[PDB]
Amino acid sequence: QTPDKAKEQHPKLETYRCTKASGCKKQTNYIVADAGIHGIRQKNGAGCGDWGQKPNATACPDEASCAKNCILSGMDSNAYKNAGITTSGNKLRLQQLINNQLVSPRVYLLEENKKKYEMLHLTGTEFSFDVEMEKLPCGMNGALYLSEMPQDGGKSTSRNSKAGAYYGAGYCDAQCYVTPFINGVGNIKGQGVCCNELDIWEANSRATHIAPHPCSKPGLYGCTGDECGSSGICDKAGCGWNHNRINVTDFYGRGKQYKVDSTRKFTVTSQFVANKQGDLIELHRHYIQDNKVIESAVVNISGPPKINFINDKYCAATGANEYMRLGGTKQMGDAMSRGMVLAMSVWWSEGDFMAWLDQGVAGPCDATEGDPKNIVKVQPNPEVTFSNIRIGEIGSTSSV
Ligand SMILES: CCC(=O)OCC(O)(O)CCO[C@@H]1O[C@H](CO)[C@@H](O)[C@H](O)[C@H]1O
Ligand SMILES: *[C@@H]1O[C@H](CO)[C@@H](O)[C@H](O)[C@H]1NC(C)=O
Repeated sequence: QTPDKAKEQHPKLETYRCTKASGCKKQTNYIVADAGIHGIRQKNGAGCGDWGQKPNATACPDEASCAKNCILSGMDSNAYKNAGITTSGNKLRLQQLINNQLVSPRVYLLEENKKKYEMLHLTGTEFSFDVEMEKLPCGMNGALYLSEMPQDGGKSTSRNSKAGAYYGAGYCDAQCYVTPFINGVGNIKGQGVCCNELDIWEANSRATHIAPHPCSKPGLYGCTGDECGSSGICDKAGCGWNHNRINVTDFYGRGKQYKVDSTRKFTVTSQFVANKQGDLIELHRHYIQDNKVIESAVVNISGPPKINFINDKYCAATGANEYMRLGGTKQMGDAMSRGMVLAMSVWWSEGDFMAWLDQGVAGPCDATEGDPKNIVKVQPNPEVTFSNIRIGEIGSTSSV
């Protein structure tokens, strides 16, 4: 699409860079809503296409026409607020609903100059963040993850591509979903929009999940036919880590009965260990709450290696067959080393109700409480706050 001339006012977010030698130094970053949350429209008000499909055929018969007819609207600070997105010092608040309107934001982290996504190179390094989960019931997903999005939002791939990173274009993930726009241009051939994805955090107050999703094509790839499916170029399922699934059901939850109490603030630390050739070999996690380090628990079922972190062996032993076929942890690390965009979002699901996150072997939610119509009766205004984001050397981003 073509951005209009309204003033874009990206919420400021302070983040930190850390070294064992000198501590953590503050720096200024900016937050951007997804291109589609800005509002993409024809001049008569019709949309330029729904999620899951090619762009409207009459506004977008080809790429040049799509860019002419599909206008993206600038977002001022009120627009951000009404989109459920606000910041304060090092905090980012994401709200699911504003005045009974579903807003379910998804945002990206911008460098200080605002023209580029702050690309993160996490293989060999550590990432820490604090989070407040109290207001997310069964069926919700408050998410922190990375995707291998183009830093410029797709601008250099086409003279028709105008939005860039300034307007939040170029989103991709390992689900290879068909979106109306791709690389800031109309998705004329209806290709699935793919890229390597690192799900650091996917959660509600009842269950948490971690999942690397490697893909066999580097950067953002437009898939067709069998490329987009279950035997395709991307690992849809991911290689998952959920305490409930490895039978440690008292690790994470609401209240004093859990080692990590989801009703009060806590720190999440992720360490991406590499070997001497610079390949990622394992993903670790620990927590800090009330000033005390809390270690992740060992696998408590038979089969998988008795460890508390992710590696290829664990993934093969827990059935992550597409993950191993597509290159496994190494392939994940290769995308992490090239650089990836940080994304933060809040959402729910009308189909499966997020059952894979928090039902049956994944957690304590029944079959229907996580339906959006029941979610709002447990918590009228589901929201999540991510803050204090610190990146850098292993051992330097958090501590007691
Ligand atoms: C490699 C990273 C990867 O695949 O990450 C992506 C995900 O795992 O979070 C998959 C879900 O993403 C969520 O999908 C729904 C549509 O289903 C959106 O409305 C939310 O904004 C979005 O964050
Ligand atoms: C596609 O755009 C055309 C033209 O403006 C409009 O007539 C049509 O109704 C649109 N389709 C949808 C589903 O909005």
